[PDB]
Amino acid sequence: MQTFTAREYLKIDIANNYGLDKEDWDDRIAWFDKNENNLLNLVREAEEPALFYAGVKAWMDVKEGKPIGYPVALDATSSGLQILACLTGDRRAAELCNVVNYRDESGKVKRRDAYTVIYNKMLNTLGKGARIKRNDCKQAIMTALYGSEAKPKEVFGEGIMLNVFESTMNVEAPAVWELNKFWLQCGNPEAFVYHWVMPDGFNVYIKVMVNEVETVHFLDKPYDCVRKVQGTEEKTRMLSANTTHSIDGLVVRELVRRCDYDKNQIEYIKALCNGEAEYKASEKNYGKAMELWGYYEKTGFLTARIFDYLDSETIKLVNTQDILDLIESMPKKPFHVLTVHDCFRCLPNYGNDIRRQYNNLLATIAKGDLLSFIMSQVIGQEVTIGKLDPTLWEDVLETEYALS
Amino acid sequence: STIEHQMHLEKLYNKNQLLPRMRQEFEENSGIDFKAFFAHIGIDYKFGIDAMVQMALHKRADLPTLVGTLRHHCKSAQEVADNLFKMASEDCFNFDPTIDKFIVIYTISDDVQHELDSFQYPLPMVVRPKLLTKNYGTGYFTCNKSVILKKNHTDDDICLDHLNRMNKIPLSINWDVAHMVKNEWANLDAFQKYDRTAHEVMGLLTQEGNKFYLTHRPDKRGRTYSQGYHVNYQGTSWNKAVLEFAEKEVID
RNA sequence: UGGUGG
DNA sequence: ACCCACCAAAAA
Repeated sequence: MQTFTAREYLKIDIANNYGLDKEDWDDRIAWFDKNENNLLNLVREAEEPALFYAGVKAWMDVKEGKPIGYPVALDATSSGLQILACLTGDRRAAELCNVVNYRDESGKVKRRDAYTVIYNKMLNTLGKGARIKRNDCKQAIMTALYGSEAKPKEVFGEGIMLNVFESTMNVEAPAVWELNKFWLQCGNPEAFVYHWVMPDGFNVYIKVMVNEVETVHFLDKPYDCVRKVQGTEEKTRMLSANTTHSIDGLVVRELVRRCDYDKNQIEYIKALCNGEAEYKASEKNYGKAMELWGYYEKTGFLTARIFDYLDSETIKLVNTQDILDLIESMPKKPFHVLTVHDCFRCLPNYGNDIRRQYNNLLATIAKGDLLSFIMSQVIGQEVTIGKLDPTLWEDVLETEYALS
Repeated sequence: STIEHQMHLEKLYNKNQLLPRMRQEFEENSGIDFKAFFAHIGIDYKFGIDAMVQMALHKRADLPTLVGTLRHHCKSAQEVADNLFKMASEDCFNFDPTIDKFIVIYTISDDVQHELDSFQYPLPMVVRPKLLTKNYGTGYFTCNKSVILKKNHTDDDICLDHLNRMNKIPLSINWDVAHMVKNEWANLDAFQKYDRTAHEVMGLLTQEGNKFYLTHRPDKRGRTYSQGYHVNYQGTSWNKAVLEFAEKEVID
């Protein structure tokens, strides 16, 4: 992972909003340096005019040494595919979506756009006039990862084009695709609700709501009146989307915990871990401290939320070395983070930290056993899914364009 | 004073809840006496007012759409559609068989529509939001609804700490960008409707200072959503651009 | 029933 | 037989 200056993240953000957000870091800064003196005139041709202008005005304020409140934005490149790649240890899927670095023959680390990569692979084998548009291909991919079978059948027909589409997916991301496959066969026909706990304690409850259609006559002509009602269904197509989204939700909560921290809480936990805190204990902390440490044990995901329940008595049940290691992996100065599920915004002098914290979380998901931990709750019995490459997590820590 | 301003903002939001506020236009504010008229044509009072309200919202609406909003009044789906014909035949509103829709006749005043456009949706807080300690209450001082979005309440752990951490981020308006949008965004490009009232709200919002807090609610999965229409770092690009941190910093 | 963001 | 959240309301 290469680092940048505070002013450089401003440069990248203004490039992004023009926008050349699919360009490499240095090409983006190169474009900026070229137009630095003419930015206000490009506002009218930028992809995000308002955001372009706000960033540019911020850049000017920075040149004059004025303080700014403008947060730059760094977005996950295909959040969902990244999470499925990490859960399954799918090194090939990771390379589609910047979970680990991809280099071309020149050897430069590239900002990959998974949907384009698969679009190219599909034209390459279909060849010789393939009647398929790049965006029809992106819709089919992204609806599939959330469990759709109807939409790729619509873009590719139900014949050979569809066959080539599933074949391409199975070579470029075998384990990710196999897992999506699996989620479909995971519905319970007797269940009214699915429930699972995230490793930071969030309780996910999904009520099964099925269509009830009362038919009605108005002027002796028929009208269908469909209202969502709680019920059951033989298959269900929702688990891949909901589980995956629960995890990017988790990444948001935890990322904000690690970035926007209370410096006084951090110093207390540090002393508490080193036996130097004045005695303080509450019986109500034990249950939660026990619960969250358990999730760490079962999953590898140690949440900084646990700081909320550690006291003189509760620290005895956790490994103090693991707690200290977590704090040391956090930014040396805290910062606010605004989030749009898988978009992240912060002041640019914290750019480096937010990319480090995102990387660590993807890497944590990659190293550990979160998928098994969640699937077991969904299907109602202990299951274990293995990594297809158990060392992927090592490379994840150092990846370049996870946020771009 | 800011506590008072916050109570006023909350006063407006609680007074302009869409459906209760619309009903007022057909009950205590109509020259027409819908109670008496609804008796005459044998239509249940509360049902008739609600159908009138639904027509002032949708303006035009196909049948399955309109019964959905009103289904909860009768034991049968059929009973609802019949009641709607009785009202359409009595000129409460028209049904045009060639487009298969109901078209509104009696609509709310323009003055009331503007207050609803300004205040029916939550606004930022101008004080620090209430600390959440149970899965009820969403940060404001006068709401105590379920914090989870839509009908998905639980009293199980939903990580209030994240909501509490996001809620105390102080934000402010970049008036330079905000003025840029109003003067020049239309020639750079639902937008007109938002912008018609956005600036008025932003000025009212910041009456006591350019500093405020957005409230945050989780959906059932644990995605986190900031609450509000006119001022929100989620949502539209013309919306995103105007928000910045209230705690500015010298970048270097 | 169309759009907004993800 | 695609997830969620939300808005938005239409013309002699």
